[PDB]
Amino acid sequence: NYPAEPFRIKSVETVSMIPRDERLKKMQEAGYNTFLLNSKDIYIDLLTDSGTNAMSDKQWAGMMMGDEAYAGSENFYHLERTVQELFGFKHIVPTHQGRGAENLLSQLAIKPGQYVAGNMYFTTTRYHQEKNGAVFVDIVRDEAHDAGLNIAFKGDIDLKKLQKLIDEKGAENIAYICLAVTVNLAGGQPVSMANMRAVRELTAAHGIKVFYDATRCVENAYFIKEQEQGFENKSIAEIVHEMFSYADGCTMSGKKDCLVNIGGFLCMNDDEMFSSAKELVVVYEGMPSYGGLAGRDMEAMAIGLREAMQYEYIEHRVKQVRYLGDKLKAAGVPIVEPVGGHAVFLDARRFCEHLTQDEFPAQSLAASIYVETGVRSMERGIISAGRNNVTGEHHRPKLETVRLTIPRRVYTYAHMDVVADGIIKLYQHKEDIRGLKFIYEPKQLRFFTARFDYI
Amino acid sequence: NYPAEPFRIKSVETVSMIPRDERLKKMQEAGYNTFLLNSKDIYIDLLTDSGTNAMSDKQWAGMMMGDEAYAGSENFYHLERTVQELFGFKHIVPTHQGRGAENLLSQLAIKPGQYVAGNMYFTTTRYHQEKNGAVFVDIVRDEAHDAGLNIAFKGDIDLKKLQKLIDEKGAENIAYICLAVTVNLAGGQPVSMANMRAVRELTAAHGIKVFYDATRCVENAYFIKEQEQGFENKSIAEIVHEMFSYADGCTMSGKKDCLVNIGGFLCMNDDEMFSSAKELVVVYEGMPSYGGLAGRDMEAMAIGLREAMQYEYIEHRVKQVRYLGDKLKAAGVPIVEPVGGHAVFLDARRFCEHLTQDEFPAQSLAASIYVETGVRSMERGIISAGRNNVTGEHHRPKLETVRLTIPRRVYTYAHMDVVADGIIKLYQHKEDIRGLKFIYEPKQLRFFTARFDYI
Amino acid sequence: NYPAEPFRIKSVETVSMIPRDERLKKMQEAGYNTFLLNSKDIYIDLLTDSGTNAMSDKQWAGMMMGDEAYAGSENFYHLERTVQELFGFKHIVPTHQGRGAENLLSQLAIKPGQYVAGNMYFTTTRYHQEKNGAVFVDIVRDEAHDAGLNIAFKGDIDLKKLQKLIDEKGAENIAYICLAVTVNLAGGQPVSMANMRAVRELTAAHGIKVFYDATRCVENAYFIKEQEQGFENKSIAEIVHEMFSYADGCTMSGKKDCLVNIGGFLCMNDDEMFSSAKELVVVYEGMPSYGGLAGRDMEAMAIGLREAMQYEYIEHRVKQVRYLGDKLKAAGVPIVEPVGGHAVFLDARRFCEHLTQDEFPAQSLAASIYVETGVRSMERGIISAGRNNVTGEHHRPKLETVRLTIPRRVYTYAHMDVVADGIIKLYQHKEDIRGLKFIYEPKQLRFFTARFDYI
Amino acid sequence: NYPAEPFRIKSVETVSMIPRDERLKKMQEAGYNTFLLNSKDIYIDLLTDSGTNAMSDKQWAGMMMGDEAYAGSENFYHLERTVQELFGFKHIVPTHQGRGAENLLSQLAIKPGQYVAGNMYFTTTRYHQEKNGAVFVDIVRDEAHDAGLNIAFKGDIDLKKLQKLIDEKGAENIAYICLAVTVNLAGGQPVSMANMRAVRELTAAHGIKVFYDATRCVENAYFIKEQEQGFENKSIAEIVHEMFSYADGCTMSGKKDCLVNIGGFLCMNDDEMFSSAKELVVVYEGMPSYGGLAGRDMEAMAIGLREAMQYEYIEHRVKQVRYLGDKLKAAGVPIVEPVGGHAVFLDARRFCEHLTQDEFPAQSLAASIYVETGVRSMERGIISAGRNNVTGEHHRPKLETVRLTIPRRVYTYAHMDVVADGIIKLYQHKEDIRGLKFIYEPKQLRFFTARFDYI
Ligand SMILES: C=C(/N=C/c1c(COP(=O)(O)O)cnc(C)c1O)C(=O)O
Ligand SMILES: C=C(/N=C/c1c(COP(=O)(O)O)cnc(C)c1O)C(=O)O
Ligand SMILES: *N[C@@H](Cc1ccc(O)c(F)c1)C(=O)O
Ligand SMILES: *N[C@@H](Cc1ccc(O)c(F)c1)C(=O)O
Ligand SMILES: [K+]
Ligand SMILES: [K+]
Ligand SMILES: [K+]
Ligand SMILES: [K+]
Repeated sequence: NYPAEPFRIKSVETVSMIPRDERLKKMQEAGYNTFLLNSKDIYIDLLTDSGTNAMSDKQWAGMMMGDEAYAGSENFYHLERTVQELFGFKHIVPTHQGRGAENLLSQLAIKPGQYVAGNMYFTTTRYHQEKNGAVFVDIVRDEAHDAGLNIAFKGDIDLKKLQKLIDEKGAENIAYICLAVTVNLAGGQPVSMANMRAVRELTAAHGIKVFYDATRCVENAYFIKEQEQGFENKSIAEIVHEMFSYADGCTMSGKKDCLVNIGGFLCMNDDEMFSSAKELVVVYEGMPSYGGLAGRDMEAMAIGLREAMQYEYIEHRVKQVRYLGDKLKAAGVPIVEPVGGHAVFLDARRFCEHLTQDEFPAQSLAASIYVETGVRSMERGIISAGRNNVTGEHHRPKLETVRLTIPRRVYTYAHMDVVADGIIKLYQHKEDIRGLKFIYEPKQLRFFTARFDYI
Repeated sequence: NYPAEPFRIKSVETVSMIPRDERLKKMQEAGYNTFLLNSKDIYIDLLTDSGTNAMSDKQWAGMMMGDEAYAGSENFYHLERTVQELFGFKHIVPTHQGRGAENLLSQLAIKPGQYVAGNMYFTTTRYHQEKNGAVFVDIVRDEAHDAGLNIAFKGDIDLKKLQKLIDEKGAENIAYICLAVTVNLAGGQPVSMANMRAVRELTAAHGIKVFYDATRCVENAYFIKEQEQGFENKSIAEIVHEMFSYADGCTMSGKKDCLVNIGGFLCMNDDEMFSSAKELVVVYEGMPSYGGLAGRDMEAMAIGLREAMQYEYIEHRVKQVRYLGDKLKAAGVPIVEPVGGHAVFLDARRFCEHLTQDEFPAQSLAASIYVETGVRSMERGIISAGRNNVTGEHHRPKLETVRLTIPRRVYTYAHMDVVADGIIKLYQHKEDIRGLKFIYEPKQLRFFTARFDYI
Repeated sequence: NYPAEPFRIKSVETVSMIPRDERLKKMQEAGYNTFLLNSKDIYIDLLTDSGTNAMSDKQWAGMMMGDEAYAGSENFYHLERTVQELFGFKHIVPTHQGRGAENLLSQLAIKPGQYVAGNMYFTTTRYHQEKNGAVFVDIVRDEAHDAGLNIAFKGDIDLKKLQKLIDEKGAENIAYICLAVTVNLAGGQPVSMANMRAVRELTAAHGIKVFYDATRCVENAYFIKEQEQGFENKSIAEIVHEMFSYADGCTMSGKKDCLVNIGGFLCMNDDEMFSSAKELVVVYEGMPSYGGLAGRDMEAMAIGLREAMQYEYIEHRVKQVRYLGDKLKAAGVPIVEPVGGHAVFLDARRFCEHLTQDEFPAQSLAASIYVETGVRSMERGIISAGRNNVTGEHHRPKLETVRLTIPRRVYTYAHMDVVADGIIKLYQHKEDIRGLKFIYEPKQLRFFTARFDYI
Repeated sequence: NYPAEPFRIKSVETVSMIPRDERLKKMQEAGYNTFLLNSKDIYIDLLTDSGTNAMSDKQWAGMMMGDEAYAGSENFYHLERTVQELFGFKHIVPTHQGRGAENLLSQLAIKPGQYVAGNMYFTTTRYHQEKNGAVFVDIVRDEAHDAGLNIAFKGDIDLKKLQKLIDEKGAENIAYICLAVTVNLAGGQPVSMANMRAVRELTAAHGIKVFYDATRCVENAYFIKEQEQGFENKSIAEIVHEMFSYADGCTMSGKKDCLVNIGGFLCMNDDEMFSSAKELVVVYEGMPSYGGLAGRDMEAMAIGLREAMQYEYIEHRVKQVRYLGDKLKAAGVPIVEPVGGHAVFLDARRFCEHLTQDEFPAQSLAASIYVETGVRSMERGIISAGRNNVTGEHHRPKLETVRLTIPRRVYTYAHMDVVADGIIKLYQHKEDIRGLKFIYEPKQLRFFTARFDYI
């Protein structure tokens, strides 16, 4: 079953329906790198679900009532009481987006030499942990690394790996547990309430802190309601509130599940850490009452978080992504499984099994997708993995994928059909997809500006 | 066969459905007239495509640039030059919506006792004609009155009927010909360019004026591009401009094909009529430099009329309607054919064959659609047709229909599926729809606020 | 005393500060007729206070929550309950602006041959009365016609003239009393609560209806609070509510005191007349639940009317106009007295006593004002009075004035200084102002498009 | 002498004042730190000109055209080309505000143990310099530290002090020169073009880099046009472009002179520094294609920077501030002279001569201003100056001031009169202002959330 949009269109965004031949010229001018494409040349932009969401009429009304005061903004107080109500944390500090909050948390909670353990990782989160002296330990369940394994709650932490780490390193040497919901690197996989309670109860017995990377906690809450026995009678808001009752705080990118284009925040329960966070936020972000956000954006984020609690909205969000995955899977197109909350990942290694990884099959598949459909997707393979600057060799990730990342409330099922039909047509002649070679490679951030040509 | 939306969603508004028990209460509280239901008590609102459209990001930018000056507003100049360029008329008078322009035209162009002849009547148009002393004559071809007859360009004027009117009454006794594009009450049926050219040639030879009801002229232009031989390679803009070259002026409800929520205008080429129009607009609408519109709405309407010229937009607009008709027809649901530009018309005579037209099956069907679905639709039969102003009896149209009217850029195909699925289920117990009778009848345009009760 | 703005600036409107020499060229291209000037060439536009107001951040938020449904809009219900609460009338019908409501009232309440009596008149109001068969009778107090007489509540009806009319014409032959607040033609003069009660008590004894032209009722309420003994302890909202308790209904131009750019409405208490008004509004305006307004504008007008009840806002509004009048009066510049609620009127006859009225001193003074300052003002003299089309002679009004009309919340005291300093400088060399002659005169609405040159 | 606002008010927000009894409660609840008061409890908020500006209608139109794409946004391209054109730098990295750019610059350009020399310190700038291992050296001329000394271009660097630093430390030990325009903590004092040219010539000869704090560069350009010989006929844009020709890059808080509520950027000419900047911005701000800003805010800031170039706008901006200073000085109120571009600084040492700087007279004066007036102002003395990071003692600046900071395009001269009149009355019982002492002191940037109590 795939539900209809639980909203109607209030206003539309103009696009340039350029045809295939012109799309080819734009792709060549971008050096076959979708990251170099101009937004104005893209019909359906699936590069990321971060900050690309459509706001409601209620959020736009709030955008007209920005109290832009430097301190004491009414919009901040609205955001504060909303996050306190919905997440249950005692103290909240806004940040301009998620990695601003991660910067704060990692400076507050890590002493050099300590360990941070998590259910896999995200690039910015792990960078700020390591930059502040932590050693990262992956404690995710082993199944999360099987990209073809179709099982529920793949994001769960292995309690046995967590126990092993405590025994071998010592509780006092573990800064915190970093539990992400959902788990982006596994394809957007959810974590169960049962895992969140087990982790809280093991860490509490040792005095270890747990902080959530809550960026897609609402998709996570939908999976819990859909699939975890005993949550059929719970509202999304009830599930979210219980999720965060097992954490000491969180970092949040409002740009994802708060249904906004900018914004985030840091939560915690400890008064002392909150006092230190306020001393630090002014260094990087702004006042504790705006944190690098305009008043109107705190207001949009406060309204959006509350909108995200509506069951019909989050059900349709997740099931629209699932519609895309299901349609591709039905035509035999290889994808990471299960489909996550926010994106479908094509297995470009299997899609283009006639190409070696050094020929960048995901980069090339993403270029072909745009040419055939006007859809932009993200390369998440060897190119994004970067080059080892010491040895000069590629970082070679096991996962060679193209990410079809779905912004919230922006596209329809007909847009999902544009995407799927185009990919399926490409799959039926997949042997024709050509490999790519560098013609320009920057020394760093190569996924952002590298240019290619066909082999 | 059905294109995806040629735009993205920029902002949304939530939708909801109240339980059938409450919809039943609401329907009897509205006296079984859909016009009297409240907006909030409705899930998908297909009452009308008038003023319910979603504007674009460019239009909303123009909404922030309202120049609210009483005379000489930049927004007025923008609207004036846009209409001059796209329609080709010499003069434009803005009005707050279409019936304000009809009011002006009927007072300017009708001597009491003269005939106005058009391709089927429309409620407000015919009232302003008759209020100013004209007798309406319907010169559409007979086929346009048969719901099930699937023929192209049903809106065309019968040239033999027009020739006969000129012969029997004399050209000097005919105020003007009123040529509507599309023809709303025939089902949204288009008029061919060949017919517009033949009407121009025959009227000009007798010195008779031709004024267009331009309200859905862009939907009309799409049908010409799609189906009229020789127009397949002409742009929508080119077709629209040529359409109006066969007219002496027009009335326009911007609320339809100008993609706005309010606004309209009157166009003419004649200098003396324009001078008289400026005197009269001050009485009813406002100064000729704003015509009862805020500056920001003249801006939105100028921007919207130009957006409407985008082929991909209007193709999708029309085919979204066609998708709804195609799904209903594939399931055996009787509809007006061919499907028009703006709405699907259920054939209430066949849906409610157990009822006579004096039991108002169209009014009754629209109530029952709401009760069982929460979708709002409009009566378009005997109740709308009003009473003969000589005998006091019902006007009895062959078309007794219930209109599912699609606002532009608001709903998705998934919303069309919801509508279709709910009508298809209701179709399987159509015998349960009761007949209605008046308990309150307005003395003119009675459909708007009439109240009924079951027989 | 002149209070500071009781608001701050949320957003600004861009203007083109063109210098004096360029202003002269724009004035010549406009044929020395300020009505022909382009808004983009005007620094301070004092043509009218109608629909030129600045909205608040709260109103703009409401502009993002337009429920654009054709019937049953939430915005209409908000407007309805606001007007019912603040004005106290039982029934309300929105109209696109004031003269739309006047059209409705005059068709509902006048039988041909009847009289309508008022405290002077306004052009559109009196047109709709006379168009529907009424004979207008001025029953204002005689002092209102002395433009130099500085006395309070100049707008009051002479109860003796009203009694004389009842005695001579008969109560059954009087359609209604039309009481305007404020009285525009007298320079924006207020009416006292005591006069409103006396008029209600005389008309009620004879069964005569009283309808208010309430367009500037909030300025009127401020004068009552400032100057009528016994109202020092009453809020503006209390005074407004009591004002309308002495009427059977009203016509309202929201474009004035409801702090919006478009909108109005018709109020009444009588159920039967309300039923007839609903049957009529659909002819000219729209549904009883939108009346020719977008949903967002009903919402803006509902919010704006409520904002207009704040004492500090309306005190500053009136005292800012008074600042302009006081400054001019202090330099000896001749003005109509007392200064009204919305505008200062220069006495161009005395200002340019070296010019005859046939040389259009007000038209010329308004052109000089724009050239010297970038301020646009309205000619309210012989030009606007029009020409007698039967005899070809000018209508020669006793009042030859230039109206400095002040939009609400748009300008500062520094802008008022620009206006005053420029006029005072012109007054010090007033003998240099040249007379004007027609070089183009349209047959009607000549103030709107006539062009002049210097004698 | 004082020009009127070169714009109209497009929309407003209400202001209010709570009784003195409640302001007294609020002030002690904020621990006598103005930074801790709530926005709603304030009547005229002069805490800061940062991010509190009123945007224009054109900026709000751009706000509706946010292109929220993660890369390749039209808004990014618009900002990039606008800054390239107006400032002349080769490369731009957006940041969410100015201290995000300062964070990047200090990490990119400072080797630990090197010197950074600037024309007086600023709080966030100096913290990021010292956090990355630099020693700050103040090379502004001595006069800039004397509050009452009325001399032009107080912001100028002392070339002798710069020459001495190069001689004693060596050019290789100097990370860069930090030249701020205007100089905030000297009172908003400007820098001459002659000084910018002389600093460029002396630094280039030693291979030393020069980076500008561009935050109030347009106010600075106005002072150059007004007072520096030879610049009287150059446009603001021309002066700004020439100013930055003497720099290797800049940090910019758009929140000041770009007329926006959020936003900033980092500019540089060097390719290798730009490459390193793109790596670092991803860690702290976001991808180089949005830098932690929504697309709509990059658009607002591009539009705002260009509006800031309008002479009449910036002349009025600066002279509005000067009007406030002129009125205070005419009444004997001790202020910093000359009045700067963005704020009037009351001389707290002379206002509170009965207090020593260890009793924090500036902090105390700002509290008492709020209590007696409801106007909010900011401490700009010993509390802001922080502590010496070697001895642990207060930095002791000669300038102990209370800042009345004027947001751009928000307030009127009448609001300035209210401020001035309230300060003038407080001046006549200045002996009542008590001294303060810390009860809570943050370990860095302590002024933001410090809490005090009376001694
Ligand atoms: C309101 C509708 N029609 C309006 C209309 C009008 C009147 O326009 P306004 O609603 O803008 O007055 C004129 N001509 C045609 C063909 C129309 O369809 C409707 O069909 O729901
Ligand atoms: C917030 C203020 N200043 C910010 C500022 C900054 C820091 O900018 P952000 O506040 O945008 O981080 C940098 N440089 C100068 C000269 C500044 O004045 C203020 O003066 O209130
Ligand atoms: N978390 C978001 C945004 C993001 C973060 C870091 C990068 O390096 C990106 F390319 C994008 C996401 O999943 O896209
Ligand atoms: N009532 C308003 C608007 C108005 C009405 C009729 C005219 O003829 C005008 F010129 C203006 C006002 O006082 O301007
Ligand atoms: K974004
Ligand atoms: K509407
Ligand atoms: K207007
Ligand atoms: K702000």
